[PDB]
Amino acid sequence: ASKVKQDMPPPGGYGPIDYKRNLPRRGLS
Amino acid sequence: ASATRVIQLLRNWASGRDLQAKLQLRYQEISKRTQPPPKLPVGPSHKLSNNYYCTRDGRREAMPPSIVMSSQKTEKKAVTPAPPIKRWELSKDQPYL
Amino acid sequence: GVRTSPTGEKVTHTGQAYDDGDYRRVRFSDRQKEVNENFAIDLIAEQPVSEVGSRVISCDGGGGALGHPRVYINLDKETKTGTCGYCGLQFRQPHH
Amino acid sequence: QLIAVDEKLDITTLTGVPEEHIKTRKVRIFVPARNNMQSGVNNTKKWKMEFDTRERWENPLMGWSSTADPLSNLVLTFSTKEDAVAFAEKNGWSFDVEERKVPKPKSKSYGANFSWNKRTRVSTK
Amino acid sequence: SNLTLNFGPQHPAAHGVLRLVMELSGEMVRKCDPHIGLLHRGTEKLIEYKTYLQALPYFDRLDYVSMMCNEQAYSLAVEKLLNIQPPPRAQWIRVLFGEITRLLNHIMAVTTHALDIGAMTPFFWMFEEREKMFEFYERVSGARMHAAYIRPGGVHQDLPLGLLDDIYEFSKNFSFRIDELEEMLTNNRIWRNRTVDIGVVTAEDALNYGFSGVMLRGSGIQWDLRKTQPYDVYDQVEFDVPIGSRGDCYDRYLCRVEEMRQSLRIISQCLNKMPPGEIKVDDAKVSPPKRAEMKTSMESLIHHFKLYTEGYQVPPGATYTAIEAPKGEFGVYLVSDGSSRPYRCKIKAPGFAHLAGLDKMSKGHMLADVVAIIGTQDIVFGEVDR
Amino acid sequence: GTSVKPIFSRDMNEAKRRVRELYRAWYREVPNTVHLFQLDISVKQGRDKVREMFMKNAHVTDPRVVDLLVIKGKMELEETINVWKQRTHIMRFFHETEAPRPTDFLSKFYVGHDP
Amino acid sequence: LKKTTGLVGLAVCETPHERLKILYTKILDVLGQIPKNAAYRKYTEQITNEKLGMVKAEPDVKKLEEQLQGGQIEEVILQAENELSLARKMLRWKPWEPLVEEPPANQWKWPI
Amino acid sequence: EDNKQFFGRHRWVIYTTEMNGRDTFWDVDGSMVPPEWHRWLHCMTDDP
Amino acid sequence: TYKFVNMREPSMDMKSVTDRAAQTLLWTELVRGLGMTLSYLFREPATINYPFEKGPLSPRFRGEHALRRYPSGEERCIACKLCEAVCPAQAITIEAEPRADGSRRTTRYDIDMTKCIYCGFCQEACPVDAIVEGPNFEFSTETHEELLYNKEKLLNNGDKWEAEIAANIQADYLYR
Amino acid sequence: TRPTIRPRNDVVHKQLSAFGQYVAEILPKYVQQVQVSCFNELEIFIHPDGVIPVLTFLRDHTNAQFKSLADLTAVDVPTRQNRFEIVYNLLSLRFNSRIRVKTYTDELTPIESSVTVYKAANWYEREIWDMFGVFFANHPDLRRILTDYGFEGHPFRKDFPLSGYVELRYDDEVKRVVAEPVELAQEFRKFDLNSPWEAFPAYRQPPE
Ligand code: SF4
Ligand code: SF4
Ligand SMILES: [Zn+2]
Repeated sequence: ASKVKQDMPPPGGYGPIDYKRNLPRRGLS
Repeated sequence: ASATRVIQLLRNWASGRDLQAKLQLRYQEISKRTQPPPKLPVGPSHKLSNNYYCTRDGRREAMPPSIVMSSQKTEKKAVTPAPPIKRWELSKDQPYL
Repeated sequence: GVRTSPTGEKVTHTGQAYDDGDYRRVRFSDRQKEVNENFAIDLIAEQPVSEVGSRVISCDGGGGALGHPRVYINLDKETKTGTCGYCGLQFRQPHH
Repeated sequence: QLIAVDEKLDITTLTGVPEEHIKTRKVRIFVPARNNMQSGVNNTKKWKMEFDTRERWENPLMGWSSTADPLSNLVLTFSTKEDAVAFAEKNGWSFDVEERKVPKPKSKSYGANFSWNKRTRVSTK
Repeated sequence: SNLTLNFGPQHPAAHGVLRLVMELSGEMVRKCDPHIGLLHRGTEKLIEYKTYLQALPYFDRLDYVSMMCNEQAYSLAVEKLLNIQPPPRAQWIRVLFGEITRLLNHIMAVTTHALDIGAMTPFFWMFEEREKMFEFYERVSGARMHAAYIRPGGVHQDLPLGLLDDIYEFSKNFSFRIDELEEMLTNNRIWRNRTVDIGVVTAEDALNYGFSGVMLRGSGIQWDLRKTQPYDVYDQVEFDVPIGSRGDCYDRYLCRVEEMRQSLRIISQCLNKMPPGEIKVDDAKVSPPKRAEMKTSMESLIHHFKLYTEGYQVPPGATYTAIEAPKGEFGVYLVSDGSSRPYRCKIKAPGFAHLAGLDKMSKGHMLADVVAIIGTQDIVFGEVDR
Repeated sequence: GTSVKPIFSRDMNEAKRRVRELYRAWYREVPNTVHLFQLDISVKQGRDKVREMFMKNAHVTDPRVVDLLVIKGKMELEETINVWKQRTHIMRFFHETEAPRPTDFLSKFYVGHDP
Repeated sequence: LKKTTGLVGLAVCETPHERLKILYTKILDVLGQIPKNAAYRKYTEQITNEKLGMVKAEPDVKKLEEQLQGGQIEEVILQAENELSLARKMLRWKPWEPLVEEPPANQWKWPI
Repeated sequence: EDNKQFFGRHRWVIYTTEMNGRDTFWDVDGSMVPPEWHRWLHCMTDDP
Repeated sequence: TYKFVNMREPSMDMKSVTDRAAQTLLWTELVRGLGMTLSYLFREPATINYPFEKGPLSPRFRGEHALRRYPSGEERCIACKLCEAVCPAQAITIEAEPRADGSRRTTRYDIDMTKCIYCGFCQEACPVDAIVEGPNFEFSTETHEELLYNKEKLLNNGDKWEAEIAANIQADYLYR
Repeated sequence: TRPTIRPRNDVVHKQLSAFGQYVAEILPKYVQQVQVSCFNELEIFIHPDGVIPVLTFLRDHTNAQFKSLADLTAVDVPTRQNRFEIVYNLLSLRFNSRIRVKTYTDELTPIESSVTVYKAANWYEREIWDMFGVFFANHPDLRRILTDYGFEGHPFRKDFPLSGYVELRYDDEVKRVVAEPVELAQEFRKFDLNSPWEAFPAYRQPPE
């Protein structure tokens, strides 16, 4: 009597993924 | 990863970001190449009773197209193919790049 | 069960060997002829016949889902043995 | 505007078929026979056009089946024999037509299996 | 007399077997005449001699950078003609791999465009990411690119037991690679000089010429098939649609980069929302049964035999099914005569119309600008010629 | 009657006029073709081949079929003039690597089964 | 007032109400030359009259755009010009006449 | 193996200098790996 | 739901103008790009030492074809011809007859490897797991004829690769 | 009927039926038939002479606005007297809809080129001419697009053989690529797959 085992996301959820553009200022005046 | 910390500092300064935080080479956080066996759930038609195929036969419910206005055979308000599309909204997340 | 033809060419499990006057043998000169040495007809002929105490036996080739489709073999004829049509294994009832 | 062309339809010079495969070919227009290994009749509904069988030989390497006939696989399906004939005529192929063969209506009677004096009575069932 | 020049097929900038016959006054392009057909393989006739399952690997090889997206379009057409429904887990897998495929295609397009322009470096940075996604393809189907995973009933096999974790690990680093690409290109004055105001097309012209996808969105037209005519589970995911302002090569580049970011967003959602269940339609007259059932049950063996020799029959009828492929609207006009072989299969590829408009988009431009325009149209000649 | 719609010509006279015009254009083009493609044929051979291709279709009596034949010949001429064609395409008309296939009964009987 | 219509090649319209009124009047004038029993005439007249009434009743451009459901009044102007051109073409074509020809009996029969 | 290397460089083979009959001091190729070590080397499994 | 990619206006204050003038005259963004390439110079390259180091693969990997046996040494193939029927490239040629012991076996089993598209449909179609796509991919030949496989070549491939093929099947058959 | 059967949409079916009736009433001169498929796909069969009017009306009408042509192709049905079936697929962005317009022709009858109505058709009509041999009248630059230079015949036609009539090879005596009659080492093997038992009763034809 084995239970169903299948590739699923972990309980709760996966860690948030960054997608927004990240271009720092990085300079003098 | 594995490198000198001064080279890491130079890399971070040149790129402008902390490179070590998001390394592009997969060192050890990926899944093992050997896994336990799966079990895989059966479908909804795997019932032992009340499963006659004639009640779940999608191919046999297709019919020839419905004929409108064969040529060989009131105000009457005008009509369109479908209602006009609603205008889109401007991305409350980030409207301008 | 390999064996050579009178021309020195190995005869395959299929039994095909080029004839003496066949020019096509030229394709093997300065090269070799591919022949598989494990003859299946001979290897299956070495397996011992399984004795089972029932009229009807079942065979799936071993390994469950890794074998062949499961079939049922009648074992009423005592002059012969029941042979699987998939695997070639033989079955019989305890006789004499 | 209409010009009232008077001649029979003929499109051979536009199809691009080499003349060898226009003049020396014979097509067969027929309703295929039912496969005797089965009882279904769904493959005996439409007319077929197929070309004459040409030479097949043995490949010196591997012994495969070689052909030089480009129309050895072409089969055309038609609703009626008239359509098939018109297609063959306008394409310039000599054709042989065979009338459709249908099974004749048979008088079946289960009770005849148990005839009082007839030869039809079954010796087994 | 204008100089007449052969651009390709054996040209690096050609992006395949294209014979661009060009009329030039000095380096100014007076006329563009794209000669195609150097990769016409007669795919549609071949598809006519195959069964519906045998014709599927052709859609892998139509557009060889968006394989599963091509498979999904064909599968949707056949499923619509069969009047069946893929299971929910299969649809989530399809959308996830469609977004991964969109990432693959956009990487290829942007980096090959930059390589034509002259910026050779970002190609090497992004092709390692492409390699990792090829690994994802391979784990699921056994093939790096021509997977043939998406089938008219769902998907062929369930995901292996640790694939989601690796897809997550890849997806949480990709945004930095996009950022490095944008550092290389977005604000470079040389790149902007090579891309701003080059190949400008108006909204009206883009609509009339038959353009789709980015070639519309760079000109301000608000149209994305995933939003307007959603398929699979695209109505259950959230994403923005990038829109341009000027209709030039520069605006199309920004749209593709932002599209890459939105695909990361959709992938994140698909990873967190994958449901359990079976992967193909529980209907053994369309989808093959499992091998254990095929080796134990008489009906399963009969249906396996018949589905792999003759194939399923599709009820008569014709459909036009379109998807938002990474290169634009990708469509199939599929005609079934009732048997197990398609009667007709016409393939609609966006690159056909885009290349037919290349001559319009190159008026008043030089040779290098024409190279940039070919790059910005995102052309793969497998889908153009078929 | 027969209720057909024309392409360009209403009777065989206009179709013949178009045929003559296309023949003139091919005749003028042949020497330039021999020069540009660096063909090893003479201009006489090229004009003879043009005449042979025209005479292949001399039996046509339908003005629409003649109009389509002229359209195809004009397509081929445009193709030749613009150098879309290569030397291999031009030389495909002469079948220089094809062994002559016999036409009499006995040789056909000797070689094989095809008529 | 408004800058950047947002569609490439579509200029911002100053005085769009006057343009719309002129275009709709021209459309009705052209429709007046079509036979009254033709369906094209009555349908186009009905929709044009509704649009003209909406334009006359709403002095505000954004509120008028929301009423018209036509997407950014410059596009409404373009569509009005398209309809006027089509009206002239239909006047020349006369598609309200009886069907020109009847197709062969098995022409649209499928399968085969 | 060296598990501290990134994936791809964490397993390797130093080939033999003398295969069936030929000298392989310089001439090596991937086809010399036998199937079991082929399965381990291409990371199809974790178990040697 | 949409966003704009190029609808931003630049500030016109004196500080912003001077910053843009410095960007124009002193080439700041070009130095940014140089910094990015310099950063990549000091990273570890993603190159692998082939043939010593290999690319990762999967048990589902499709490679060179092989014909398998039962543990008794009897061939698994029974000449059902499902692989020949399903093959989209028509790469499989099969001829069969009753064996001397009455067994249903093949006398010809060819795969034209230059026709094959390596789709794996044949191993799905095979009902006895007789034809497989094994893990091998390094079988380039010097002539075209060496890639026209007959039954002897495929049986030899099976004999040569069985140890890995069985281990690959054991790891994947529960997903099939 | 729930899990494995594709769901229906009656609202879209009704809207498409009403719009098909609309189109038929507006253009009786050309519209021969209107159909709504079971999966909501509107089809309008017309007369060839109405190719240009219909499309123009469909792309220009305020209530139509199908300003985009998805694709244009042809289907060969040899049993019909008019062999070729010309199919136009149109998309309306304003109303988020699709429409299919179909007409017919044979080998010797031209169809009006619709480049004026839609610029996209140019290459589509060239492709139809190349693959099927359907001439388009008043076409800007009509010539082969897909096939090889000097290629004879039209490949997409049902009668044309799958492997054609000629092949290519390099010949050293003439030092160039030559075209010769096709010879095949292995003939394509024709399969007969059609089952002798009927699959779909809903499509059964009368027994004539
Ligand atoms: S892998 Fe595909 S193409 Fe190759 S033999 Fe098997 S079925 Fe045929
Ligand atoms: S390999 Fe498998 S599918 Fe092919 S003939 Fe043999 S048993 Fe049948
Ligand atoms: Zn057995």
